Amino acid sequence: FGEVFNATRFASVYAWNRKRISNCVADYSVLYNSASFSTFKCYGVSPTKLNDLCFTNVYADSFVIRGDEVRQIAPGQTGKIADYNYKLPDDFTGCVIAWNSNNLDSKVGGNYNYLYRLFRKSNLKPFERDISTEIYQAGSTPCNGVEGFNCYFPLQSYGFQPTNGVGYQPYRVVVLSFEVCGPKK
Amino acid sequence: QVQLVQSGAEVKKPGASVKVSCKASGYTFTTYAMHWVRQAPGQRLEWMGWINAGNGNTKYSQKFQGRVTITRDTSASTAYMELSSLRSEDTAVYYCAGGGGRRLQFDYFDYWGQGTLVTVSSASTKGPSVFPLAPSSKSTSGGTAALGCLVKDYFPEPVTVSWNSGALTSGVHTFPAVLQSSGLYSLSSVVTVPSSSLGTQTYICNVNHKPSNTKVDKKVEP
Amino acid sequence: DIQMTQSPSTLSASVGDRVTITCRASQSISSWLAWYQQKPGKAPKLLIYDASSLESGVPSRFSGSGSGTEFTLTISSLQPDDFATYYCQQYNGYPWTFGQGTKVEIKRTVAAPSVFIFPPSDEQLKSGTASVVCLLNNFYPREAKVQWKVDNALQSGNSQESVTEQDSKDSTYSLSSTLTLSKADYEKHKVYACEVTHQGLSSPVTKSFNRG
Repeated sequence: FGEVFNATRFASVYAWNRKRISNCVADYSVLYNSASFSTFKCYGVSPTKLNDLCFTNVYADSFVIRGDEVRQIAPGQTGKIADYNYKLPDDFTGCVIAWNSNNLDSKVGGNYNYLYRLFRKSNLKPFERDISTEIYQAGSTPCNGVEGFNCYFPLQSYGFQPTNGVGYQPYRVVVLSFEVCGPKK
Repeated sequence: QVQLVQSGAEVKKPGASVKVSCKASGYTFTTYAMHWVRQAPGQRLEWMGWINAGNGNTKYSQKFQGRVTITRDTSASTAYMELSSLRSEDTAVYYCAGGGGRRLQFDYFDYWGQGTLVTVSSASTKGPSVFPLAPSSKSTSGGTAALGCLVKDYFPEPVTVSWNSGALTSGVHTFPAVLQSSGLYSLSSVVTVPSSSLGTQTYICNVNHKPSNTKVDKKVEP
Repeated sequence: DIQMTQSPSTLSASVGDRVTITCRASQSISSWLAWYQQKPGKAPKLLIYDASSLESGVPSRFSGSGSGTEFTLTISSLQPDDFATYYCQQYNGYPWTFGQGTKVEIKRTVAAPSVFIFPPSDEQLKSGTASVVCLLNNFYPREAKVQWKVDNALQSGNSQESVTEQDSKDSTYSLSSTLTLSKADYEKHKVYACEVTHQGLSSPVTKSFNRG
């Protein structure tokens, strides 16, 4: 868990990496008692008894968001994240784990390694990590690689400095959509 | 393999403005990471800034606030920079780097240009002063004595020096140039030979200064 | 700003050995560092980033360590390919500085220099300034102490020191001390000397001459 949880760094919401961590003892009891993650939002399943619960395959969508963009990602509620960056479908059957990671992520002056789609050309699809930062074309002036009028580069610097408040700070989030139990003996 | 190449050596004057430039060789252009750095001769590397080869972002350094600017050309996919209001301390070697390539941005230097030479001076091109360095029989050390060819008051870098046009290769010593208070460059080249064939053979230094096109040879008289 | 000092400034080694390097930060760092190699007359190599990671294309000897403040670089065996300086770089915060510089050399016996002196040539004497050369050849290690004694008096400020940089196979060091002066000085001083103290020498050694 720690490997795909609190690592040296994470990814952005435009290129979130889903890690298949399965075929092992899924100890979520240790995650619950550690309680080092502000949010646990287990939507679809129970997070307290997730250890004993035996699934077939578990994911780990790894990405960082702001403290205001940590609410955006939601099964149903759409926004700059759940409609343009990382979409969470309503069939979510896993747990969204969120915690602030300024220490090993937020670089002073804003994180430049993290960039998020502020204006994705088309609408993002459920569970999609669009990596193409095509300039948004606003009706007229086709922005096919062109910049200027009606042209808005989607990928925008994710302002993440330790001086920033919690609402603009890197929230390391690994969501484990379930589709790997405890003792079972 | 990604490669970075740039312009050549380049000699400016206080108060002027200067433009260095490098072409990139990238398998991808995925918000490429042009990122310049500086190197004062053999002392700390001090950091230049980063332009966003993706679109236009131009983040710069504090110590160079307000006088350095950078851009890039896309279809050439080269990156250029000004460097303005130059001063004597400003003399250094100038490096392109970046090229994150896999990820979108980093803050480390993984694809370096192999370097640009900028010399801020107030003097002009000048031919090299040349004198011999004749030993004496007083210091016959193991039947071997040193002997040299001094160059003084030359500009600019450098002065290729050989001995008898490549005829001698043993014990060759060519010291690096040094500043003088006059703003001029000076070098001392030396080599030691067995004293047995001192007065019986011929040794002439061959100094070569292309910026002044001068070629000077001087027999040493022991 | 982020402070960066590195210890020791220079070190010693021999082929097939381990050499430790420590990068010291004044103020706290979260594994925000890179290790670079610097050959003379060159563009830099990177081989550690992130204080741990080994980037591709490098020999497997190289290995970073440490976190927090003390940072350490490690190589198991010493190839000739390792003979260069090494720099540490932080990227915790803004304007990114570098270290001081940490070179290895090639160890051997404490060889002793050969001392030489060259008086000014005539043509220099009817230039209008006078130059006197004191030379040390094949001494080890670089570290050396050279002085000027003119008319049984020490001289300061007017002397320059230029040291070659260690040979590939000669694996030694050479040095030139130049004393420059104006003609009014030349004939009212009448005897000249350069003195060198060196670790290899049993005693400090003086060399000298007069007007021709």
